[PDB]
Amino acid sequence: QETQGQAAARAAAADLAAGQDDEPRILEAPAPDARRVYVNDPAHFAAVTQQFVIDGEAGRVIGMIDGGFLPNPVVADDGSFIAHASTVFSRIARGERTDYVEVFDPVTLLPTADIELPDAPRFLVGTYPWMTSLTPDGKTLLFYQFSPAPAVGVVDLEGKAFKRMLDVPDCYHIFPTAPDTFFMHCRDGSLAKVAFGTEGTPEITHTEVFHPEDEFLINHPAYSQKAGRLVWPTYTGKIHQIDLSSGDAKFLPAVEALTEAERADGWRPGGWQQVAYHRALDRIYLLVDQRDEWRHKTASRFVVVLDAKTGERLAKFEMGHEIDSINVSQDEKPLLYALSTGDKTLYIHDAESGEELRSVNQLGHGPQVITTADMG
Amino acid sequence: QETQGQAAARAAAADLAAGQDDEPRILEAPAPDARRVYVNDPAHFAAVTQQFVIDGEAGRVIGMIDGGFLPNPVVADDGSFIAHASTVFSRIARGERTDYVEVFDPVTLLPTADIELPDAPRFLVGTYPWMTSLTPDGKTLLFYQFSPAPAVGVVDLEGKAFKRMLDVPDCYHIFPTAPDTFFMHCRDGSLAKVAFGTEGTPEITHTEVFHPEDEFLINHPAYSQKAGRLVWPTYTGKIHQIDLSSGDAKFLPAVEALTEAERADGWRPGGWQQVAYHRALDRIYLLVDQRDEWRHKTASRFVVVLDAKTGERLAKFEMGHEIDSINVSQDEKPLLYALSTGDKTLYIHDAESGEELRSVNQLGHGPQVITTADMG
Amino acid sequence: TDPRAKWVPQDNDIQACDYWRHCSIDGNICDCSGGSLTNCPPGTKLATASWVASCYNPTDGQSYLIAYRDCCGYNVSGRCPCLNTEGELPVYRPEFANDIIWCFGAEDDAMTYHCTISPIVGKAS
Amino acid sequence: TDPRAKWVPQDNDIQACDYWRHCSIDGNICDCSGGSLTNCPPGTKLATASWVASCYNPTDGQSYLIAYRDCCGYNVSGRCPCLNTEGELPVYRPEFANDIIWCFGAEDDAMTYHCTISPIVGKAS
Amino acid sequence: ADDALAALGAQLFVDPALSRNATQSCATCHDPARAFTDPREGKAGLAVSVGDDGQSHGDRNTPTLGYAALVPAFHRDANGKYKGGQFWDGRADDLKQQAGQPMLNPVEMAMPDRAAVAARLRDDPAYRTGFEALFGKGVLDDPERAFDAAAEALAAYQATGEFSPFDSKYDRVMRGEEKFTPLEEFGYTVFITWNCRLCHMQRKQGVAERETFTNFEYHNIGLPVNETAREASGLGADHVDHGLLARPGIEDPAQSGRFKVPSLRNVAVTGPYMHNGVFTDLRTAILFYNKYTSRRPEAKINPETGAPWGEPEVARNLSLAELQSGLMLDDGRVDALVAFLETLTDRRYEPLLE
Amino acid sequence: ADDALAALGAQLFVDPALSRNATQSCATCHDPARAFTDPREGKAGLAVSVGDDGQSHGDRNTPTLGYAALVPAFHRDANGKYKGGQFWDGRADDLKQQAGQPMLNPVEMAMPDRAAVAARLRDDPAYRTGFEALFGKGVLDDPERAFDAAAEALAAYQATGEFSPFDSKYDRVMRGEEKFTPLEEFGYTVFITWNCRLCHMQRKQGVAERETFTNFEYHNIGLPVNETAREASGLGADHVDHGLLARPGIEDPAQSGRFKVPSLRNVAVTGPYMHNGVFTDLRTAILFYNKYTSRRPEAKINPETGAPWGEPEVARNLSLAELQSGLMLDDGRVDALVAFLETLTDRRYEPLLEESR
Ligand code: HEC
Ligand code: HEC
Ligand code: HEC
Ligand code: HEC
Ligand SMILES: [Ca+2]
Ligand SMILES: [Ca+2]
Ligand code: NA
Ligand code: NA
Ligand code: NA
Repeated sequence: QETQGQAAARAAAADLAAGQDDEPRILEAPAPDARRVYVNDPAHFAAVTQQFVIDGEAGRVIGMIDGGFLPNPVVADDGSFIAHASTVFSRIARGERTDYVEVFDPVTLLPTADIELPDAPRFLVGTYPWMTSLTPDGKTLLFYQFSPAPAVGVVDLEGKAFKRMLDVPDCYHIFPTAPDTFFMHCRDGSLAKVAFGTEGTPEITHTEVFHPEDEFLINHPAYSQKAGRLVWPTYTGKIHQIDLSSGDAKFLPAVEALTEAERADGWRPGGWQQVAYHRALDRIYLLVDQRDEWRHKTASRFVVVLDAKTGERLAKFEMGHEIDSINVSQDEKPLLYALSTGDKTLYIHDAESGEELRSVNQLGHGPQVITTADMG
Repeated sequence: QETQGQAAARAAAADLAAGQDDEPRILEAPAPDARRVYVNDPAHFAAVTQQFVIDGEAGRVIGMIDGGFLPNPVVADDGSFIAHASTVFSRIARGERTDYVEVFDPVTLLPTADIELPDAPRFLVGTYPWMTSLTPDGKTLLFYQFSPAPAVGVVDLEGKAFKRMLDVPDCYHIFPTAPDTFFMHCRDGSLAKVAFGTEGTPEITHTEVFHPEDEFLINHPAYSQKAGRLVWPTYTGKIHQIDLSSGDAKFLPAVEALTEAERADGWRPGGWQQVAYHRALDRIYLLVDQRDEWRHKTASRFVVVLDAKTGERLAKFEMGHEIDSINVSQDEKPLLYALSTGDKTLYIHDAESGEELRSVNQLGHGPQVITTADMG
Repeated sequence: TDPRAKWVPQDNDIQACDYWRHCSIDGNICDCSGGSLTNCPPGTKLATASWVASCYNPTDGQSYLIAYRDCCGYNVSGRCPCLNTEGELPVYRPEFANDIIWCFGAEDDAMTYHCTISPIVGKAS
Repeated sequence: TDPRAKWVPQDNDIQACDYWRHCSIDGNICDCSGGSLTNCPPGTKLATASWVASCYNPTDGQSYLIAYRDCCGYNVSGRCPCLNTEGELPVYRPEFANDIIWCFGAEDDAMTYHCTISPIVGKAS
Repeated sequence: ADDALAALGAQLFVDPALSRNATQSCATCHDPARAFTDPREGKAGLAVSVGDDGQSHGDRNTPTLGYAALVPAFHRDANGKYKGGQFWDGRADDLKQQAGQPMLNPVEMAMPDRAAVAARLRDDPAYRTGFEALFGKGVLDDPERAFDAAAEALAAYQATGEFSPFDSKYDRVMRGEEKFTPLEEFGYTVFITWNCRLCHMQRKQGVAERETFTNFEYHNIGLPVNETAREASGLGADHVDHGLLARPGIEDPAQSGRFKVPSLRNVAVTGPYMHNGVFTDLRTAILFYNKYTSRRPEAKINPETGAPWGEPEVARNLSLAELQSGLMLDDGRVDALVAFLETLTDRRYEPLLE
Repeated sequence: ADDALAALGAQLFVDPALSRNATQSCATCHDPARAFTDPREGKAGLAVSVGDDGQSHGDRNTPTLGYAALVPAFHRDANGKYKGGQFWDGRADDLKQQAGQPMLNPVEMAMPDRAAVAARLRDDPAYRTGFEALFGKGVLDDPERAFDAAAEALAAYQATGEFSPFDSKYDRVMRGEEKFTPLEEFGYTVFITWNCRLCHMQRKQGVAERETFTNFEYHNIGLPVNETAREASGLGADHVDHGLLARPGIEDPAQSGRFKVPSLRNVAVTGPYMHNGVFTDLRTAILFYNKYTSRRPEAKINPETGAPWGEPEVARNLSLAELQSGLMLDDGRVDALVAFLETLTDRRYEPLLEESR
């Protein structure tokens, strides 16, 4: 029951009593592990922002990283570094824009690379985890550009250099599948496969249109790069599952997250990161509550957990708080992270049972995005 | 009775009904006047901060100015411009530091000057108004530097250039009295008068010690530049008044803001800007409350209003909120501005009756400093 | 004040999140930071891009096309934050998407988000 | 909780503003953002300047000199803000003044304020 | 009265007796079967029209007369932008001042003078009775009164519901009588959210009562010379069309190269496009606005020529703030736009869409 | 035993018969009237001491023996900082290993070898009695044993309360028996809030039981060569005093120029200062530190010569992170530190404090 602060008071009292000396210094974060979790606070569009590095087990802040305007955090699944595409201005929110990528050592949190992105090319939007993405080999970072038109930038983290922009058609998001390949989602309801070599137009292949004009897919799908599984909820909780483990898009059976009676009685997904996917457990997690059709970004009080294969509900948790974003650790016996923008608190739940274990409050101004490494 | 957003809904409704066309554009702020008030938000040491420009009569935010790390606001008394000394870093809160002064047009709020300060010379401290100061003619901005030693930086706002550092004794704060002269308060308990040219050792003169080593003078004295009245409370509500209007320090008689019974009952000043001075009324306003002697930066709920000449008490207001900082408009029938860092709200009182009149809320994260122009 | 309930448009206070024109506003109401319903505060730069919405007006029972325009080049106001999403579509339908910082076309290439105005650009449909 | 009441030190929770060593702290407790009672969080830089205070330790009845020191080079943590002023003197006695950003001597000239540590450096007299 | 005035204008409008050789009427160039534009092939294709004399070509594309009656009279508004008037450079104040100019223009109808116009009106018994009943006895004896009254009849004629019927699919949708196709609605959405609606909408905000998809302002959108049209015009290779600056009394250089925002109504059937008919296809016209926004190589090329668009005839006062929107129109939106524009075709010209 | 061994060291300590020419005892250089430092004038003033030959000058200033008993034996700690030892370069492990060195040093007491020292001891019947009672019969006849035994007696004598009485005003103030003057209390506060505490306080944090104002670490603070001393020592114009790197076994080039942090106890009376006796006045030693911090030209000028301090003897491995604090000591704070440092003077030397203030 003793809190982290109280244990700390006792160790300190005892050192003073034992006359134990210790050198004031810069701590190293504990080695990255499965229970590390990263909360990004886009701070309701503030010109600078924070990332919180959290030990999920202890419910303790173990570090922080500063960022600029609407930065896109990325975490290497293997735990060897974290990075972000970020954006600063020479006079707070005004003057010369510098978009840049920084890579960080995940224990000292020091930057290891600072890679300028020419011609201010970042897409500036409410944080969508999959608008910037690491390729599987961590050697490349791909960020989305919207203006003047959809495009994707290719950043070499190995040579620490920006390479070029890829011209693409009218599509969105970036799901890397390989050192030279990623899929995007298009306005026509196809996926586009983009294969980039070193030179020239990439080679672009469309899948079949897989949803209509008036099926609406959220801005925050779950995507497990190691599992190749793109998990895509729509506004009504229809969940598209695309398997990309072969190099080409295999469409899975589309599944439903709420029941026809729940849907009839106004159960809808809603929030920010509405969906988590646990890779080993093959399990979709979805934030839902009773809401109007157009209250789809509001917090939810409940999480439903369904088998990705069958589509059967495995649990429903009453989260006991207004939750905007969820994610899960990728270890066995996973934590379910429930982030409340309003409370600025990460509620860390046992993902199997939904009981609140611990929470970390005071996480910025309007934290939204939870990231975890998938380390095994 | 009718709120400002109700007045706006009604008038938009009517424009719509009459087919009235308007070009969407960038507003101009109304002309600076006596009832304009600036609220700076140090944001509890955040790397970026905001000033809110407020019409005190309507209680309406009419503008904002962005700043960096612990900026010093100044407002030219005649309303012609506002400026701040500010600090930014190349990577949010890390990397190359750039201290700089910006001057803004008070209607368009556009920067009209951006003056670099070489060698990052700003004193980084919780915002004290009188650590950065305009000379009376508005041509010079003087900023305090603490490291490696107390110094004052001279910035030419007319030529838009940094001029030089001036070496000073062990002293603090800068109360300008002339285009080339300011006073500081020294550790030994005197004031130092600093008179400076474009080059050469400044002429430095000390007054006599005006307080014992064990009487403590607060970090936020009120200084009326047009009256040359420096109003310096001590921790006990003892007020030092120094008259600098002859260009030399003349020590006025001390007054006690609290009575002996009140002091016997633990009444003391407390907060941030604990004291305000209305020049035209020659009135001192002090934030006071019952408090232990080492709770001198906590908020207070009472303002005593005393005649600066006699020390007679004229009013004791129950503010009805947790107030950290007060200031007054310098017009006839002044407003008393009562800023709560806790509520992030500026409460606007009639200074005569103490009545609360209106308030402006949501003034950032930790707003602390009120500045009014003295335009009469 | 129940955030999942259907949004109840009123035509009596523009600083409130339930004001009718703000039916797909995301950010802050320019009127609370020195702008007005349809104009930017001083110092900011008005963008030429918008995301549109059709907003039901309780007063004439008519539906109006609102093109939101962002006022840019300042840190976010922090005053009167509002996030509504009537007819708001995902990002691949950007004309109706409101997570996007709609600052394209702003003077000085200002792209930082400060607040949003709500002018009518026509009758809906 | 009465902010105006005499400060009552406790020796049992270093994350609360009444922890005895925080008697003249201003800012944020470093233990709250990845540091500890007397170490800085990763990525920040430890200053060599400090302001002191004599804080009464209710565990031993003895008063100790606490020499605060800032962890610098990061935006303010925002966690566990605290402000105490036991024996805190105005800025002209800077060795006891706690509004100053005591980030001097931090590596890389880091001068931004992230949080503060509370190491003991002496017995008080 | 307003009726009989319009009925008189109606007679004059198709009367070739108001041309020097009596070979040409207003209807010749403003063919009512072609939304009041010129179907006839000339040296420079349909870019410019041929006068009464058989060889003289204009240096501008003959615009539609439909909806021209909705344009305000020329004026500078309180924010300093000139609005309204007639002709592509607004050099006429209104429809009345404009009417008489074609009759006397030697490269058009080429009447020597008002007298020769009145003389032609006196030859027609039907005109003596028509004019006299509206403007009084002997009106046609006096060339000034005759010519002005002819200009009034023409103007009244162009102000009839016949020139501005507001019966396009666009108007019918806005009246709730029908729906747009998905693509038309996308086009409409694109039109109102992208930069087009910054110039091609009557109002800055609110709902326009009779929208004609122009704010009546003057803008230089940076168009190149139409080389064959200019050569046919015979105005020389040195010639610069200064747009609004050419209106007598405009002295302000910021106006050089500025032309009146045409109404987009009927735009689908009045090609070629721009003040000098340089673009044959509507699609090309829309793509032109990508030269300011797209990074892509294809955006610098006129698809009709396969070559770079060319330098603006007037390389200054470009409306850059409106034109450099930061966003490029993809094929999907250019399609959507064509669709939306086509809905601005009046009922009677709906058959002309191929 | 602990009494007798020390008592025997008391005798050796003052015995000039442990030098070649019998002119010099430990007490000659380490004078108990002067806090165990050398009051004698040599060719480099008081900067370096003259040996038994009446001619040889050393290259380093003779340090106090007060409180030297509190210094830990030399070692490398876990952060890779060397700590402890004796001599300015840590080249002796501890008092005992140090004690035989003056004896054999031809620059100091100059006995030719152990056998010669044993033969001296053997001549005094009181040593034969004293040594034999502590170390056994015939100890004086084994030159190794005799020499080791003397070193141990001398080390034990330096560990008595008389070398480290802790009876300075500071000690008395830390007991509550008196108060500091306002000047001293401010000096104390400066000392603990400025960079001095990073080097001149036993511990990084917490409270020392017997504070001697040094962390026992090795730092190059970038002192110039003391020219007159260096000339007197005869080591050559090209010689570099490598500090700790001179300790046999230390190879690390990063240790060049690092000297053991000295106890600031009795500092007021043990001038001149630094390992080479370069600065005469206490205030000068304090003003040196401003050269890393101050922007004023005066900060780069040695007030004692009016000339620049001088290029560091070893321009590398300077303790720049501690030294460059970003804050300059004004003259108030320098006076305050002088007053503070004077409270560190043992009770018996309080009277010497007058002839320097
Ligand atoms: C071919 C030789 C034409 C004949 C015969 C007539 N018009 Fe015309 N019209 C023509 C051109 C080339 C232009 C534009 C020239 C320019 O300088 O911009 C016009 C323009 C008009 C307009 C203004 C339309 C607008 O600005 O949107 C009007 C009102 C107009 N024309 C009417 C008109 C009438 C009434 C005529 C009979 C007298 C007539 N035109 C003859 C081409 C030709
Ligand atoms: C003002 C800055 C404008 C913006 C933005 C857009 N248009 Fe425009 N348009 C404008 C002018 C001044 C003119 C005439 C230019 C000239 O010198 O001739 C035009 C012309 C067109 C046309 C030709 C129509 C005709 O009758 O010839 C079309 C089809 C057109 N414009 C459409 C259009 C679209 C779809 C836009 C958004 C991409 C657009 N314009 C932007 C003024 C301005
Ligand atoms: C003058 C010629 C001396 C006589 C006689 C003795 N010592 Fe000495 N001592 C002397 C110098 C010049 C130095 C420093 C030299 C260096 O290389 O650093 C010393 C040092 C010591 C120390 C170490 C103290 C410390 O590091 O703080 C001790 C313990 C010491 N001296 C004691 C000592 C004894 C026991 C002596 C007689 C046997 C003795 N000294 C003689 C100069 C001289
Ligand atoms: C480590 C970086 C140190 C800091 C910071 C301070 N001092 Fe120091 N001091 C240090 C060393 C290693 C030495 C010996 C240097 C040499 O090679 O000789 C010293 C010496 C002194 C002295 C002279 C002591 C004597 O000769 O017996 C004084 C008076 C002294 N130091 C005081 C002092 C003060 C007042 C400081 C803060 C301003 C301070 N030192 C910082 C190591 C370091
Ligand atoms: Ca045409
Ligand atoms: Ca010495
Ligand atoms: Na002209
Ligand atoms: Na010398
Ligand atoms: Na060595």
